[PDB]
Amino acid sequence: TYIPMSQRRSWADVKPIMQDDGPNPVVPIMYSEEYKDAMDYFRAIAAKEEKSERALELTEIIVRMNPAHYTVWQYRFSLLTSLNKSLEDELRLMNEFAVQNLKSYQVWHHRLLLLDRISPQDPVSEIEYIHGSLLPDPKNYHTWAYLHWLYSHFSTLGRISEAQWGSELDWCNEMLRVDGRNNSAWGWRWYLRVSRPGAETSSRSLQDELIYILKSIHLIPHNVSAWNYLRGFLKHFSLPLVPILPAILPYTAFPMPSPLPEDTPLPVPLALEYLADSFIEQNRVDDAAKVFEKLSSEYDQMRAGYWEFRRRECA
Amino acid sequence: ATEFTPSVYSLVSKPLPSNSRPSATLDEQAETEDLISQLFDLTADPNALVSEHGKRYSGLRKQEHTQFLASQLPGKFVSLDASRPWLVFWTVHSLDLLGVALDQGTKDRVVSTLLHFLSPKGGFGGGPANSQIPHLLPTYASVCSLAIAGNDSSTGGWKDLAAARQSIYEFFMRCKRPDGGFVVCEGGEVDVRGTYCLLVVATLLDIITPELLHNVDKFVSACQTYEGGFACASFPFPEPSCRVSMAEAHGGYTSCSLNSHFLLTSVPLPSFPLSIDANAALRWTVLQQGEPIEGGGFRGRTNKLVDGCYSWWVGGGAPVAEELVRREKSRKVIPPIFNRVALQEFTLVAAQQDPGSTGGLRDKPGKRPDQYHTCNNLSGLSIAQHKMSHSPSTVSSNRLKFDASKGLPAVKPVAPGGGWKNEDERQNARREIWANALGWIEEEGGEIIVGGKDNRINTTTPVFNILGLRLKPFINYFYCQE
Ligand SMILES: Cc1ccccc1CN(CCN(Cc1cncn1C)c1ccc(Br)cc1)S(=O)(=O)c1cn(C)cn1
Ligand SMILES: CC(C)=CCC/C(C)=C/CC/C(C)=C/CONC(=O)CP(=O)(O)O
Ligand SMILES: O=S(=O)(O)C[C@H](O)CNC1CCCCC1
Ligand SMILES: O=S(=O)(O)C[C@H](O)CNC1CCCCC1
Ligand SMILES: O=S(=O)(O)C[C@H](O)CNC1CCCCC1
Ligand SMILES: [Zn+2]
Repeated sequence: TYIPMSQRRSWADVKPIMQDDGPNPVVPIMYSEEYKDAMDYFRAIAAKEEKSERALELTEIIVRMNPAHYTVWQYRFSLLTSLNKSLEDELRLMNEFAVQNLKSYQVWHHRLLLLDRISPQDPVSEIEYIHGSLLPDPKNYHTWAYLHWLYSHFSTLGRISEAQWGSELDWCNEMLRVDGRNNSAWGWRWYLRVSRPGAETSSRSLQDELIYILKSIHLIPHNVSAWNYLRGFLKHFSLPLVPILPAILPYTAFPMPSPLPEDTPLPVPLALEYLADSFIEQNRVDDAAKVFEKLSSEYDQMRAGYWEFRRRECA
Repeated sequence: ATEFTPSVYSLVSKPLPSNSRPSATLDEQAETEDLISQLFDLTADPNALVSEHGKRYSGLRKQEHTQFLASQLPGKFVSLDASRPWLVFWTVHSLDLLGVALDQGTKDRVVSTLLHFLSPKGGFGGGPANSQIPHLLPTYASVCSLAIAGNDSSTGGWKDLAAARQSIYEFFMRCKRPDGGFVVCEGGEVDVRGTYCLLVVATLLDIITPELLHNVDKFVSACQTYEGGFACASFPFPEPSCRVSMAEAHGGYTSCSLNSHFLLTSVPLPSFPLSIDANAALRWTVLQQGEPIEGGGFRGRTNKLVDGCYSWWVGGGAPVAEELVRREKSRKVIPPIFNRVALQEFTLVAAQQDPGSTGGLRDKPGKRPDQYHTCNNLSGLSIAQHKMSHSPSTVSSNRLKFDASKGLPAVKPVAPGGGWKNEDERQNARREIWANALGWIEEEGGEIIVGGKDNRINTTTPVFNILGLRLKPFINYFYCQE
């Protein structure tokens, strides 16, 4: 059976403090005895601002029961730094948390704080940890955001080598090979190739990028991720749509389309969007209007209103 | 009204094509397509007079949803122990949308509960102030909940909020980072949800200052991705030499970014707020509306799945994106911008719990309903049912009636020159901010109530997400305009 904390010798000097949401609170939660007891003693610990091993243990007890308790996580990090605890041990514990299914805004943020404070000369092993944690959960938003932070933070300190950037791109290419519809990995490619301050932009660089984008579209013509990336790419580098049009035209009816792969019904609405936009680039507003009208009335009827708006813009 | 908003039942339902390249994404998508189309196939077309025999009736089951919200919470809710103000908000806002009044006694319990979450040093936490530190997100949720359930009397909580203005402001300033980001709490994550929640509260309580807002526009603007939506945060490279978005465009962060940016457009600072690409944001928004096979619900990001909560996060950002696009087109120099009919159909047919059960609304078929999806489905439904515009002539009318001689005490800035330069500037700011906060209108004749008028819920306000009838007297109280 559970032993209450009022009965533990290690906690005898502490007077627990009850939760104070007044009388008759709304949205009350039915708490386990274990959670109530831990929190009663946490309220006492936190009120007296005790920074101790027992307080550290208590915060672990609590966040295991409730991984989203941001106050307790905040108190846990204060304890780690006051007590000058091994932050590497704490990262291992955060790993052990992962093996036991515990996750949140808070667990990843704690990890970030740990990495920031440890400030390793080479963050490679955390990079590898992050990669491993994504394989079973490839679109985990906070994990992708954490990866962006890690590279961005450690690069500002000059700690990301060219070999490291290179292998990161290799890993990203593999993510997109396994699932070309993984928009999170397309986002990461964008950081690696376009937005990060150290990224290379030469005529060859733009060439290579265009080849990769076009090959991706040709592999999966209906993949919205690849189209958005194409459009993002052209816009960002002020490149005309027209010279690439031959590679897109067959989807409306440098690497060119395959006979098209099976299960590729035409037209691809985003190919038509590309065609309409290219007409606008050419000042051919009536031709663009016509394409928008077809998008509206026939080929992408869910957005009938938006495509009509685009049509009216022309006329 | 509906020429450019076709019913899902009038369109051909086709799976997302494979292009002969299978992937994990496509497998989940196909499975979701099957689930939703199957429920649509079992359900009578809400638009039909001959309400079909043997098929499920899609009418909004308001009483079931009310019963769901009424009902102490079980042990499983410990995962939301640091989000109790959200539980209050999802409940009281849904009840407002559903047209159900709380009695004064219950409203008083709501107010008293929330005030127990307020720390003397500033801000609301996710629970009692003796237990939890202040956090930007429950500060938004508690503030809005007080707008819904509170009043100007001595027991109505508004008076307590007014007295708390300086400490709340000081909490907001403690959260502030030099790059324009805010931590959500002491030692907490920096993201645009915090920015959104802070700007809503600062707007409502008359605690906006120049020092509060410095760089905040820049942080938000750099959240915009190549897809046109917004990520959780931007990273400042060393104020900064450059800022870079830190993840994908997501409906949650796009809603928060558009709303934040929108709130900043009424602040009379020079060259502020830094622009966003409004066209790209509108494009991203409309592109997230699902196909007929997935019921016309919104997904939250490219190549993931439709989900009822995005009716609010993405659908509710549409009028904001639309207004920003409209302004950009005026500064250079009408059909619905999303399928308002289909979104309602998703809500009625797919997002409601199956009839005669617990009630509540949900992410998608196969998911348990919950308070969050109830609130966000209904909030999005409201945006689809009612054409919301931000009206320049309404804003002008507001300017004309504003009384600058009335107001609560000015906030004392953290840094000596962190306030408005003078009293003319401060009053002009108060006027603009208040006048624009009250600029959202429901367009006469813009109403589309799929399935008949018994499905009608009340009109929520874009950006804020409380009813206009709550927003007006609440913000009037803090600006002494009543
Ligand atoms: C705003 C607030 C307030 C309290 C808690 C969380 C939040 C915001 N979270 C919403 C989490 N959510 C799950 C959900 C919704 N739609 C699809 N899903 C999967 C949920 C579901 C049901 C109830 Br009832 C409450 C929340 S979250 O940022 O998206 C988040 C953080 N993390 C780690 C993962 N997601
Ligand atoms: C307090 C506020 C306004 C929060 C924003 C609301 C939302 C919806 C935030 C998004 C949080 C997020 C990106 C969570 C990631 O985990 N969620 C998912 O993966 C669900 P999906 O598959 O739709 O991305
Ligand atoms: O939320 S709703 O679905 O509108 C309300 C419920 O269906 C209640 N239906 C009652 C059953 C017994 C006879 C009287 C009606
Ligand atoms: O006087 S204030 O600082 O505004 C409010 C009190 O300090 C509340 N402190 C809590 C103690 C227990 C853990 C969560 C914080
Ligand atoms: O006001 S109108 O739109 O013309 C028509 C009503 O709202 C129809 N509501 C139904 C009535 C019978 C029970 C199921 C609801
Ligand atoms: Zn959801």
